[PDB]
Amino acid sequence: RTFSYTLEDHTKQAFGIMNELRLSQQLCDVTLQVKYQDAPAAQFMAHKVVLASSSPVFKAMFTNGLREQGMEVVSIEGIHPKVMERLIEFAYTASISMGEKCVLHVMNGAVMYQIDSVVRACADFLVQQL
Repeated sequence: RTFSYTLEDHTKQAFGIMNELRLSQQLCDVTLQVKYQDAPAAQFMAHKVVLASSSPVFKAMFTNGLREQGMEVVSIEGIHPKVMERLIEFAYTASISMGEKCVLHVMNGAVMYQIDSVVRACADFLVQQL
C-alpha cells in the first residue's frame, strides 16, 4: 500500500520565511533601483524566483537561459517607489494595503507587472467608489 501527506499551511509558512530572508537581505540576487520623476531614488533587494512566481514580466526578465553570477541590478522606470514596495510585499505575503488615493497608482504598477489578482482587486474597488 502507498501513502500520501499534504501540509495545507506549508506554502503560507514558507512564504513567511522567504519574507524574513528578504527583510534580513539574505540569499537575495536582485536589487531593483527605482527612480521615478523627481522622487528620491530607492532600492529593494529580492529573490528572482519569488518575483517570477508572482509576475510574468519579472519571470521573462530573469529567465534568459544564461543567468548572471549572483547580484543583478535592475533599473526600474515610471513606477513610484512606494508602489513597487507594495507589489514586492504582495509577492512575498499575498496581501496589499493602500490609502483610498494610491489605488490607481497601484493598479498602474500591477498592470505593468501583470500581477493579475491585484489588477482585478483594484478594479473592483474603483468601481465600488461609484
